[PDB]
Amino acid sequence: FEHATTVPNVPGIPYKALVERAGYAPLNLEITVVSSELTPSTNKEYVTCKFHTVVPSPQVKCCGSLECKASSKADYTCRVFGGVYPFMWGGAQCFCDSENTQLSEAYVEFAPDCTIDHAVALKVHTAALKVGLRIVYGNTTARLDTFVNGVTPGSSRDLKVIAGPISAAFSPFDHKVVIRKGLVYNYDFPEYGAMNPGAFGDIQASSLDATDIVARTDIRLLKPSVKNIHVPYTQAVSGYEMWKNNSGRPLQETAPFGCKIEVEPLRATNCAYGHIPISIDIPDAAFVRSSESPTILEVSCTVADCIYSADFGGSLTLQYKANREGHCPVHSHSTTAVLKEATTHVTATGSITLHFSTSSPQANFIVSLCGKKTTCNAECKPPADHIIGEPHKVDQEFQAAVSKTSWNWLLALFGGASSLIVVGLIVLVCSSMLINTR
Amino acid sequence: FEHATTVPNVPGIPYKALVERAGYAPLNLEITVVSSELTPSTNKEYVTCKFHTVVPSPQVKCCGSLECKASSKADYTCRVFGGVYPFMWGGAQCFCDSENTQLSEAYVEFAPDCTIDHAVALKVHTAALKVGLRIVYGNTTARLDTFVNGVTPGSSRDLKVIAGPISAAFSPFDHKVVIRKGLVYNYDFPEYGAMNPGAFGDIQASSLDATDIVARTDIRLLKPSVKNIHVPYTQAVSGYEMWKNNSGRPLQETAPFGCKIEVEPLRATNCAYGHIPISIDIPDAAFVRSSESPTILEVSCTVADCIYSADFGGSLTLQYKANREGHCPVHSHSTTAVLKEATTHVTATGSITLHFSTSSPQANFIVSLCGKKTTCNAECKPPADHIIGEPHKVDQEFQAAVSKTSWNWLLALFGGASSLIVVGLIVLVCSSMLINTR
Ligand SMILES: *[C@@H]1O[C@H](CO)[C@@H](O)[C@H](O)[C@H]1NC(C)=O
Ligand SMILES: *[C@@H]1O[C@H](CO)[C@@H](O)[C@H](O)[C@H]1NC(C)=O
Repeated sequence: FEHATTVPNVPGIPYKALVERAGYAPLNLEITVVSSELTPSTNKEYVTCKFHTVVPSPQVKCCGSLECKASSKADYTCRVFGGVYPFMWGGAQCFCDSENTQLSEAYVEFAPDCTIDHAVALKVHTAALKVGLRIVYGNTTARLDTFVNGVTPGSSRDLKVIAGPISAAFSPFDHKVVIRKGLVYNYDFPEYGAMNPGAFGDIQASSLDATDIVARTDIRLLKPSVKNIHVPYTQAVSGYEMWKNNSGRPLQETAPFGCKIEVEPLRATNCAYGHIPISIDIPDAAFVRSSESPTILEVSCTVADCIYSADFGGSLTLQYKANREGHCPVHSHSTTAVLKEATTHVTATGSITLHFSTSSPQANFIVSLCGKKTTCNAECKPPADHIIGEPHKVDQEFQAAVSKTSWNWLLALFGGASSLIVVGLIVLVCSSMLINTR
Repeated sequence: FEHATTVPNVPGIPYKALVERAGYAPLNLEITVVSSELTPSTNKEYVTCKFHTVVPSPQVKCCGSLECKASSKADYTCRVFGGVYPFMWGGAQCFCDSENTQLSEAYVEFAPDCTIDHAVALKVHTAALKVGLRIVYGNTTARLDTFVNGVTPGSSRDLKVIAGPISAAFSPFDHKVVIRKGLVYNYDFPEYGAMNPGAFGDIQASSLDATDIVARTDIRLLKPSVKNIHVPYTQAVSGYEMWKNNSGRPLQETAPFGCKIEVEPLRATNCAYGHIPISIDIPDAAFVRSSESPTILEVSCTVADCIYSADFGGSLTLQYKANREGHCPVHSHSTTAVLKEATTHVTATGSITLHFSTSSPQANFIVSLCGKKTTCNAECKPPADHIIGEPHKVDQEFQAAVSKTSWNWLLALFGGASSLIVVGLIVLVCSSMLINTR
């Protein structure tokens, strides 16, 4: 049989339900969302890391001429200079009365440390959510893991179970992101082929070990200015360390709902938000006919004591009369309250307690023992402790915090002035007629 | 200097422009979009291809019992059968008075041909356009290739040139696509992990040579029914050949604007649609002062004959007086008409012809020889031939097909009834006063 139900997106929050079929005892169904797995689609754009300038041996043409030539190396620079003043420990490298000239050039390349200090700029889209569900029926536990989509049931025992789509779409990830040393940072990285000195991603490459590179970081050559042969180079500070210094806090400290983000899939997990509708198919053989089910008689409830606690602290008791030994389930069709155990033994005239929780102080509701129903009411008090991180609000508040006494007082407050005005008008018209008599 | 201009998205359509700077002769600028390259971002989802069922040797337990066991193989099936009737050329394989039983099982695997018959399902997004521009200035040709974005100028001579963004976004590709044997097909492939017998992508795999596979194609075992040992298997027809038979026409025959689609990048090229704004930076040294530019005097135009042809078939002539020898550019600031050659020699009293085209039959406009301007008018006739595929409408029609004679007739048609009614009212009030005299 197939049953439909909506569940909150949250871990460690079992949800209990029942299936009604004529001649079959209502079957307890427990559903647990073990964890969440939001995996988006992303594409590798480029990589960046601290670079190193190249300072190759300059070219010296003595007492003659020469011309500059470009080079395919990324961020390359070249420039000639006449009237050079070459000196070295060995002395004047060559000789002519200041006629000689020298060509200098430089370029950049990623340093060896980059191999492990690389930071990759990622473009992401189409967040996809994966949900793992564990379902208990007839004290039998089955499992499945399915994409949140409502069109691809998973495989578990060759059982087709579907979930979603989500009520709302949530994704902490933004279109542009960066990954560095296992830390993910939300930032609008410059597009590939865009070089801006003193900025993130100044050096860009298709792959870490790509021979072809493109970069621009405003390198300007300086004229020789000293005795010896030297190439003074002026360049802006590397942008990688710049972004490192003031990169801001990591996404791990900014993700809403406490998403637990992992890097190797670049995906979130254990993050709770939204609702999920699901349809569960259960084999008919799993069901049990009511003929063999225990029969109960003259059952009653009693709230020994309840507390309006965030955690599961509510208690209840039931007393029953029966004729057959065995087990029956227990349920509460009121969403405001949730039980703890689904089934229990049954004796001829036994009475058993129950643990439960509620989201309202007016503990009035209907609970079913085995197949039969029964009303049960009480009032609960706020707790002394008022800060706890354990599961809370298994059912969200439904403006039911208002008390029965509050309803009685509000009813006694509003007055029936409409009846007063109606009676006044009626007597007024009657008197008007009586005086039209004259 | 920097100049801004908008160009249509189309190949083989040179666009001519001028830059105005005081004391500098206007510099002809020719811009050509050599080709287009629309490259989107896509992710590999899975692969599919014709499969082959596995028919392994069945298990036979003689005169005893046995139990079925599942197998991790994709789309696996298993089933036992008692009271088997085993026979073979060698005869009754084993002996017991019908007590023996046999277990049969089967699964599926991609056939060797699949290695080259594989079809990959692709998910695509964020179409990105790449434009190659060739720019001629001062009879010097330079090139660049830039992403359509307006934030990443390209590198050519270390020159920064920017283009786009597009006026409108166009992409023949859809969210879901498939690629097979170099043919791209637009189809909503079933999501990974969704098996539907008798449909496209029945067999799915992360990679072509992935040991782990998932599939379901409704295999049911049949009981032994003959003398010999045999395993009758019933299964639905393979979905790959099914989609092949009625896959529909390829995208190559459906892409708007005649996009030329290539598979190895899964990208379109040579596809024309939309407008592109661009900014071109030109070095100051490229400009030439008006002092050295040839000086012209008393220039005049003459339309020898024009034809309202789709192709470049318009002709013109100019006669000029000058004092200096050299070259000057020629331009037309009227968008409705486009010239063919940008510059020409200049003599003291020479006269030269010109080839051009127009998008309106009213060939009235202003054209500039060297620096000076001049008005020039004529009328053009439709051509005898009225089907040609060569470049047409270098400038789109601007509701200027209306003729001067049509304007004269329309002006002579509309009448000044407003003046008539005003005069009638004035004389009416005058007469009313005259009669109020009595
Ligand atoms: C599940 O509950 C039924 C109900 O009495 C019981 O008969 C059965 O033995 C239980 N199964 C297990 C595994 O405890
Ligand atoms: C470009 O045109 C100018 C204008 O007269 C001329 O001086 C120059 O030689 C031309 N350049 C080439 C390469 O023809």
